[PDB]
Amino acid sequence: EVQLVESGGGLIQPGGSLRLSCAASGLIVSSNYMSWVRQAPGKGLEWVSVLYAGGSTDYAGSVKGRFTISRDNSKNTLYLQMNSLRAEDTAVYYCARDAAVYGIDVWGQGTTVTVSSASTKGPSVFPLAPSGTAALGCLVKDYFPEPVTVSWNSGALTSGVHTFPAVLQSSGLYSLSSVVTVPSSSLGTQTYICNVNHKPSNTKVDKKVEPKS
Amino acid sequence: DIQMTQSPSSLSASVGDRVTITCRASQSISSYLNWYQQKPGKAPKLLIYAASSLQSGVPSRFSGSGSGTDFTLTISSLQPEDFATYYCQQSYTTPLFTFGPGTKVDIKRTVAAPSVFIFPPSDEQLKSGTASVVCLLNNFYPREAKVQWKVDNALQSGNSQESVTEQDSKDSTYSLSSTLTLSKADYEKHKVYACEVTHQGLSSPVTKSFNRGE
Amino acid sequence: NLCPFGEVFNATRFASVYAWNRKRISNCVADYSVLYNSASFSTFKCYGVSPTKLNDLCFTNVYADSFVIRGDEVRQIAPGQTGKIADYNYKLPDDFTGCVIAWNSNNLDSKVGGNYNYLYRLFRKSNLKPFERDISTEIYQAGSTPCNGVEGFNCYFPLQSYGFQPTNGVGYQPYRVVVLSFELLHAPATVCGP
Ligand SMILES: *[C@@H]1O[C@H](CO)[C@@H](O)[C@H](O)[C@H]1NC(C)=O
Repeated sequence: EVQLVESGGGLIQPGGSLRLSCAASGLIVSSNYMSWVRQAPGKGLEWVSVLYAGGSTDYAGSVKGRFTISRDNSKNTLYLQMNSLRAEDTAVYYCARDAAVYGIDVWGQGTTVTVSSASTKGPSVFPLAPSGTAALGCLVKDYFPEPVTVSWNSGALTSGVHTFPAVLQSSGLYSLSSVVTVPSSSLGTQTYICNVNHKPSNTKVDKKVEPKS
Repeated sequence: DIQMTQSPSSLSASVGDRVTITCRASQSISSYLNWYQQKPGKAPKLLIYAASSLQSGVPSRFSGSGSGTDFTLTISSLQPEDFATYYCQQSYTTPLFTFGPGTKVDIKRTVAAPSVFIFPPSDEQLKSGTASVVCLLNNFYPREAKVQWKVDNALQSGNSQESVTEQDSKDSTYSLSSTLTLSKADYEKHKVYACEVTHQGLSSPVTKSFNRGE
Repeated sequence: NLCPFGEVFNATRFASVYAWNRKRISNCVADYSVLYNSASFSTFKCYGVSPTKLNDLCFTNVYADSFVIRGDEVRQIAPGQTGKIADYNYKLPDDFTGCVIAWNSNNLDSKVGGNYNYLYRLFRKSNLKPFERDISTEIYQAGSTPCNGVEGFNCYFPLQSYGFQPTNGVGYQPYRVVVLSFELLHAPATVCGP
């Protein structure tokens, strides 16, 4: 059963702590170099800290002093204690066994770690009204945390629909917009309503989109 | 330390084409280099360890080459499950390894100029105190596009944010959304809001715009 | 009779750190002025002993261990250090009384093409005890199923090679290293300075 099953990541504010857990099977963490790798959104792979078979550990300057790699040989689990978190630590964390010259062949499924001092608020759904073809959509603005689902006419509109990935704003709140391209000869007849659903804040929002004058 | 770099940041290729990614190193790593692949929202997967050794469980079309400072993964016949990001990692200073930036391989297509649409803030978002202007670049290829914002012909700098979608499964096109954010204060003090778009498929730049009264 | 340090520093061929060489010096006179009078070395820390106050002392035995490592691993040859070399190759006791000498050998240990004669143990189950030496070339078993002499999944060959290239940075260039260990038990102290 060659697999690395991690868990323990979630949402925490700064100066906060968390313990990530890489349960192993198919190998023995105790006789293997086991690294922690993180990948910040659209950023790439960066090494975090390792732990040899002799119990020697090693970390990167950014976490040296705040993180702590360990393991419980009996349970064959590897752990990462993240204390005094910062907002530069928000990334997906991966536990891997490094086979040195043989490569990092066994990777974990990944656990996300969001570190933000932000009160989870529901998003605002402002409308984007149309001006041979017309476009339109919704501005799902200022929500936290990820994610938010969008549909149109409750699922009767899926062609020409574009729901962009979210940005992270200066306030630490997310804001994504959804657009749809429909025939401009439908503006005075077809009803276009966008369905925004933020589970974390238990918010379901519908918003008719239509022109102005 | 050791710096690792990859030849083309992005790459367009057809199914059945022979692709060639390149990876370079600060020093002579002497074949202590591994290749990985990553599809959005999944973990890395080893493909070639120790410069050219194929990893069991990986298709036979993945070739590994290079020996000193210049290295090269090669896919012989790109298939539909081969569109992903491929990074290289270094085994020279193990267990402290460094990676390359990655090379995104995507679906080659014909150049498509984007349909450009500009949305002025909704009077509903003006009550709140701030104003968000949105410019849409729709259905183009390739992904590389530039979007300049003007408020009364004053190019804006620290108040815009972009977002690109994934390659559409049907189109193989991208779509882009630049959001300019402002304040009921500022947005109320200037007339002409505009969005200049340059892109390979447009002869010259396209400028969609509007005026507050309107 | 002079202690034969010259057939340890002038050795044309040094050994891989995993199988670090050891000379045991006894019954002679040693001038530690000549070693540290010459500033041919890059690293020369003396732990628990002063080099200028070493010609007046005596020791029952002096040990000259020699090996070649990467230039940026030389910091691992100090008391209470951790890493691949200190952990799995050569360990200095916390209560160490000795000297550590090192000089860059990018002329002899880095050949045109790359030198692969120098390996280091890169896979071990646990740390060396100080002045332990491990020569095992058995297939290292990272799994809960035996390897039985063949590489593959969970089965790693434990010794790897330095790819000593002369064009590389100094941190990655071969440094020759000599670790002088001075010991004294209740027995005739025959290794005296002048
Ligand atoms: C090695 O030989 C030189 C002469 O080439 C000699 O002076 C030197 O001292 C010898 N090494 C040592 C440590 O004595």
